[PDB]
Amino acid sequence: EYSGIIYVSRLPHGFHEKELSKYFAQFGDLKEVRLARNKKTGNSRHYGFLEFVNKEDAMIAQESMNNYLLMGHLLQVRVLPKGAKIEKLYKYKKRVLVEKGITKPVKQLKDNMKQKHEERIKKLAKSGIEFKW
Amino acid sequence: FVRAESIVAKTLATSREKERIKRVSILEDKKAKNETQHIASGKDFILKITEGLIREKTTYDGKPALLFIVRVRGPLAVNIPNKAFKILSLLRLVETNTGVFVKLTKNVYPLLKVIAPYVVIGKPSLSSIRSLIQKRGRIIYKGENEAEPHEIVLNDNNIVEEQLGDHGIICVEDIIHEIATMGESFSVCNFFLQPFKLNREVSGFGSLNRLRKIKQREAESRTRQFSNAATAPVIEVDIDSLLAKLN
Amino acid sequence: RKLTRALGRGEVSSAKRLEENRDSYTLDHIIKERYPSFPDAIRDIDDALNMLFLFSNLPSTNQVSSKIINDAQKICNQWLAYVAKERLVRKVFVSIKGVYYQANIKGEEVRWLVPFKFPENIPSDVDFRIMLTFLEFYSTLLHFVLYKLYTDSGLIYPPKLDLKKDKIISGLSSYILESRKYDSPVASLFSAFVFYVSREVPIDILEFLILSCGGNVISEAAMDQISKVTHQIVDRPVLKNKVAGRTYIQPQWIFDCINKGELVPANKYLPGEALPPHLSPW
Amino acid sequence: NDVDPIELVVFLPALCKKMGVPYAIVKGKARLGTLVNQKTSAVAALTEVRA
Amino acid sequence: AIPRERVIKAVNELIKFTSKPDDEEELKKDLQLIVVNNKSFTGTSKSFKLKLLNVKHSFYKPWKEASATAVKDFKVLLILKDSDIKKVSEDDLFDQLDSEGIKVDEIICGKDLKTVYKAYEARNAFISQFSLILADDSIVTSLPKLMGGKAYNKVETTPISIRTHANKEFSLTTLTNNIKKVYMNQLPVKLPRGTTLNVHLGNLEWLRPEEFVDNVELISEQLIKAYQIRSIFIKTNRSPVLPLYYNQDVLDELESTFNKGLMEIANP
RNA sequence: CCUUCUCAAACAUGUUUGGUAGUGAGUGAUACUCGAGUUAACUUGAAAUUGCCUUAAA
Repeated sequence: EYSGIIYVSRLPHGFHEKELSKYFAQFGDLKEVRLARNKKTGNSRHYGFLEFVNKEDAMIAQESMNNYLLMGHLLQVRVLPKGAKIEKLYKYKKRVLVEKGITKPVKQLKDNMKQKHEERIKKLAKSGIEFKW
Repeated sequence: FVRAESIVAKTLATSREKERIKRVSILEDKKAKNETQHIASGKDFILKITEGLIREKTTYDGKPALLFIVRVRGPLAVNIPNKAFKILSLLRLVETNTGVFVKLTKNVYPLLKVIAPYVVIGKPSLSSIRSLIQKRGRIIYKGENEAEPHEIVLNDNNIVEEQLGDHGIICVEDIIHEIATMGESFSVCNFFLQPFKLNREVSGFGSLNRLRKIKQREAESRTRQFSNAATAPVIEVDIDSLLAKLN
Repeated sequence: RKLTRALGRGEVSSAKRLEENRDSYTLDHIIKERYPSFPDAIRDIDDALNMLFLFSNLPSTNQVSSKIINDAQKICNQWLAYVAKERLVRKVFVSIKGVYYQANIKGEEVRWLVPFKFPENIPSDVDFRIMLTFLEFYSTLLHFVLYKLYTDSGLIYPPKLDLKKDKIISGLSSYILESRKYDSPVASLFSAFVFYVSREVPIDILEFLILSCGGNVISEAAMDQISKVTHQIVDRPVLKNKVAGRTYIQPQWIFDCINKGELVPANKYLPGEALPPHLSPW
Repeated sequence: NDVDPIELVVFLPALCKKMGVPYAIVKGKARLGTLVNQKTSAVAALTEVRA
Repeated sequence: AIPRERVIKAVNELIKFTSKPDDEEELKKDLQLIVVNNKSFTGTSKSFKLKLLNVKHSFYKPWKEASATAVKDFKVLLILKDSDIKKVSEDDLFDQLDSEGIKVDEIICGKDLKTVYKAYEARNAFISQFSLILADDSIVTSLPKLMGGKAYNKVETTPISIRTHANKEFSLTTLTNNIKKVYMNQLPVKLPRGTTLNVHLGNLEWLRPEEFVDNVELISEQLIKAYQIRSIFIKTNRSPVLPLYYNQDVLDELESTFNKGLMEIANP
């Protein structure tokens, strides 16, 4: 039938995990609040899940915010069926780049790029593309 | 109750304020190291706005200057960040309608750039300084028969003579002289004086006062500008007319 | 009511038009009804002057507004400038409450009280609406009296003020009085005298008294913003090196000379010696 | 919603539905009047809007 | 730098590879220059500013003269400040750019971007229809928030900064000179955070192979003095890479005033 | 129910340098540099079901 799990979508930019928790704790006690985010960048996928201790509170929240127009977003709220525990929604951060070490010596890597150039030459000769050297 | 629109608006405005303060902090670290190869601009700008309004964007000469700083209400739906709150608390500007004197130098300019959207910054004239001190002058003084000190007006020159006389300050006129000339014991006088509690220019909620509030908000929006540009000039307004309205 | 309707409907431009197209009441006909004679108004302006000088010294609050206080200060400065230029002061008494001045305006003795430039605390126990009503009436009456006095003397009312002098020292010196021997000896005192008033001395009191008993004043406080000196008025326990050609004195010498009418000898008034008692002229 | 006599707008929802016009019943003819600079207004319409 | 005979043979082979006998007949005849750097080009910092490489031969004039039979024809967008949008009109650009055959279809401002094209669908539809977007270097810094990140995924939709101010005032002559210079002499190139950099030389029918050879030789000669490059390749879409350069020595490069102000503003 | 870095220096109107970190989801070809970083171009309503300070106050 129905569970105490709420699926929210068409979220605005500023609606995040703590904002959803602060807004829906008014409707009722929340077991868990999760937000779908991208893995490599810290940007919302504009949907998430929440879990009320009371399924009646979840139903009240759904009939309250089902078609709420918010900052140009017509919010969508659904009550999930029995079961379907929310999982695998990690609060990712913004990842950064950093240069690691290169264990290959200079002579070996120059030889490897020369062999790669030779392989390109062989590929060009096989293809019928007459490029010199 | 709290509305989701208010929550999201506060979140977005606070995030943009934090982004602005972070960019200003990065630029100030680069300027402090003062050898960075990559920088947009490496100098300090002053945008003086006077009165139909004219704005002059000049450089900062670097010589110390006298400023009056008034704490005004900040941007709407913005939670004040820790850095701005720390600077305002060190300047004793925790609440609005409160004014202090600041000796602006090269190391004072970045703090003003950080706290720009919460303060009105001006050059006080001698008459404005004298009117401010003689009208609203308060100190925290500990009486001999008093178990705990309290805040009283700057009414007695004997208290000034017994608290700052060793530094050479005997009276309210001497305090005014040191504040105006930015001389010796400027910090001592400026912290002997409590922060100046100004009154609001428009108060009340009748129809006349609400229309005056609309006009005041229009004028303030026209004058004050929020650049959010990490190299924004420090904006200087007519603090003489502002204090004439606020005192 | 109509402005409330416009604001409630959200017609802010209409509200601005309604606020601009209104006319306030005036008290000129009431002034003429209550004072059929200019001497009667002169004999009644004492309480008006006291109230105006009181309200020109208060800070702006929720009940008392900056515009009201600035108007009161402006009319008080105009009165002081007129009295100083026409040289009409006769008696001065510096009591702990304030300075009592007595000037002869059109053959009538007018006494008023001026507080010192200190931040007096508001009792928050007084009928401020009643006092502001009295202030409105007194302001209208003193506007009428000042116009008549300036026009009788042959001056322009209201006199224009100098912006730079107002931004240096907001006193009676900022109002320059334009047009189109005096009675001995109070006005004739301090003739060809230049007083260098030191920083610690109340500049408004000393300058008004000297200029009313005409002389020149050079203020040390006014020099903060950035030869002919004869006397120097100081009040300090320890005085630095003194120029041999300048007479050093204390402010009580001015008060005693003004109340005596003659030039009280200055050997009794020195920075390092006790002063004679400041006797009341009344 | 508060139009008296009600016959002035009682046909309007059905007419809008038949013509395919989007419509909404709102509370306050005084509110619609403030919208159109009148004391009251039984109806309001958005026909052409800015980009 | 690059051998003339080598690059001539490379260009002839790439133009011969396309003409062996949807978008397959349009995208497979685009000439691309690949530059491989020893380290990251910009460094650890992402860059959205396009680098302008100045060449001998025109690039957008052939684009305009070849877009007459193209579904997406050639379009130029001009971005100007709000205070400067009222000083110029389309006639003021036509009379100054008609001699060289330069036409600007649309001029917008930041207010137009923030109001008319605020919605994502309208913004994409407006941005995608232009091939050369130029912006004032004053307002160029605010454009990542205004034009969005989808507008920066392409070289042609990435804005180009120009110097429209001479002696701290907007000058129509300086604006037109910078627009003409960008149209004729220089080309835009996206500097990446990696090592592989892509340059779109254009279409095979736009210019003669001699013009392509001269342009790529000048590009190599300028880029050598610009940065210490490692490898140079020439390709067409759906084709392998033909190397044109090989060097060794550039490889061995692999192996509190804030508290002062607080003290100044604090008494204890 | 907020509203977006709208620019600087240096040399003689020109020249050089620096300043820009993005709605999400999906389709995709192709090569390059050591599970990481880049590289042609196409779709979409602001689309979506889970990758461990308080007088802007009552």
